[PDB]
Amino acid sequence: SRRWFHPNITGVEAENLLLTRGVDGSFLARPSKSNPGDFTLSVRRNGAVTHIKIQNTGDYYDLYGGEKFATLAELVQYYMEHHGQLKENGDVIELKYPLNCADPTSERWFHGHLSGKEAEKLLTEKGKHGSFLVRESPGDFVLSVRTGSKVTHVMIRCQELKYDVGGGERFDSLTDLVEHYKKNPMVETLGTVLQLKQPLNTTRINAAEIESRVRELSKLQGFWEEFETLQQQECKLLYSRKEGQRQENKNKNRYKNILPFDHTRVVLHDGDPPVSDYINANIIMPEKSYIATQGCLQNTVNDFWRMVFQENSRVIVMTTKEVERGKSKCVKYWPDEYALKEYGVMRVRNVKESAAHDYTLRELKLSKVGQGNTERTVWQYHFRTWPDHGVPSDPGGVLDFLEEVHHKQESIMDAGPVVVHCSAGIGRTGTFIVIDILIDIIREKGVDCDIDVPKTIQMVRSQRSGMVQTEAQYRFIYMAVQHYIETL
Ligand SMILES: COc1cccc(-c2nnc3n(Cc4ccc(C(=O)N5CCC[C@H]5C(=O)O)cc4Cl)c(=O)c4ccccc4n23)c1O
Repeated sequence: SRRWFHPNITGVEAENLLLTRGVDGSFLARPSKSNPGDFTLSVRRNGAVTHIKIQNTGDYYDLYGGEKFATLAELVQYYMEHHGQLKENGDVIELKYPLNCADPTSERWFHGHLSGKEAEKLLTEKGKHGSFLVRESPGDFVLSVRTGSKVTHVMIRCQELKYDVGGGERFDSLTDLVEHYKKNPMVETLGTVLQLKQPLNTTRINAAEIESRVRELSKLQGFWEEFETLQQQECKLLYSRKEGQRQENKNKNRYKNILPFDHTRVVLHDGDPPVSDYINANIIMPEKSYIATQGCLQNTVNDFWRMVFQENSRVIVMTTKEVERGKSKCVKYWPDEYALKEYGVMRVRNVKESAAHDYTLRELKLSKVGQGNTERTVWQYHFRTWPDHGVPSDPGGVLDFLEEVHHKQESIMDAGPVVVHCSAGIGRTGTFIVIDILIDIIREKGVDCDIDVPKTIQMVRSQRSGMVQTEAQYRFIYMAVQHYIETL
């Protein structure tokens, strides 16, 4: 589980939680209050609490004295499985016991302040057999289910810090109660089974009414509460990343612990006749395809081109500068303008470069060496103006770029997936892919369609780890879709 994350606690509350209710090896994670956008990993080690900083400017989670990761669940799973890796002075910190949160705020089914009539309305319009929710009653709670068709309300009593349905077991949290009756459903006298199948959808909005949702999420924030509910669903996305762990593939990853899922990785068949099949790249299939990948390493430039050629990709979206903050984000994998270069068995020519305000377009020609008939044009769209930290203050530039990328891809008959990359290939990459997926819904289906932003992100996140990194990018995605519909 992801119960070790406590969204609404202070460093003091965290210290007292570990020192009174935990042991040596106990830990929890929490958002930082001192600098929002950041996280803190509080660990109990020899009767004392250590608070460790986790940073995310949009590319990955960067734990002080540790490594860079795609999700907090990936970070926690790693350090709990691989010991001696986390260090203070250099003292080996061990994560042994997650100290669980009882706060139901980040749960999909928790609604807090809500009326039984409004809960009945939502379950009537947006609900199906098994749809349920938990809301505040006088210090008590209410479980409202849909069965068909009807709505049943079950009182949840709060007696001396424990929860019950009026008999049987007394739970230490609403989640323990909810989970219990999910596995062991309450049966009504006349045989009705109160099936807790799925939480009620609170995120799907009609495209045309996005402005109303943006306003509502901008009220004390709602964006933060919505994002942290999506974040909580990331414990379901811990798929294997075994291939990316192989000795032979270690130097093929830009970040040691940010790996591609095995079930979606782009497998390379070109094959020089040992382990010629790996690239830190994943296929992104909506519900037009993409490949989400990292910025090239000097040793992966060749694999990059074997992939572009294999997949029949005709468009590349680069969302980083080669160098940001004095650090190399992506090596130059393309030739200089008018030059011709050989990258292993692959040959590329930079025919022409066009510089627009927010980006450069490079017309590339790709072919396999010794076969002239294999030649195809690859359009490289390189976004140059993304801030080193955070998101652009206005989404127009990104929307204009994405519009051009869209129409180029659309004009090319039988073009393979769109290649999208930044540094790690999870934050800016995930942001551009998600904006593009949602704005494609409003392209085909028009302003009258239904859009569900965290449903889309979760779907993309099961395909590559940590796709869309921060709450800032998440807000940017809302702001981008809203600007598209406004200019429609
Ligand atoms: C259906 O579920 C799944 C089924 C099968 C595999 C996985 C799976 N895939 N990745 C991981 N990781 C990430 C990871 C692991 C190792 C290294 C690594 O470099 N190695 C290798 C040499 C030294 C060692 C080391 O660094 O100590 C780096 C990373 Cl990021 C974990 O932690 C992990 C921990 C508990 C269980 C599965 C894990 N799991 C899985 O999720």
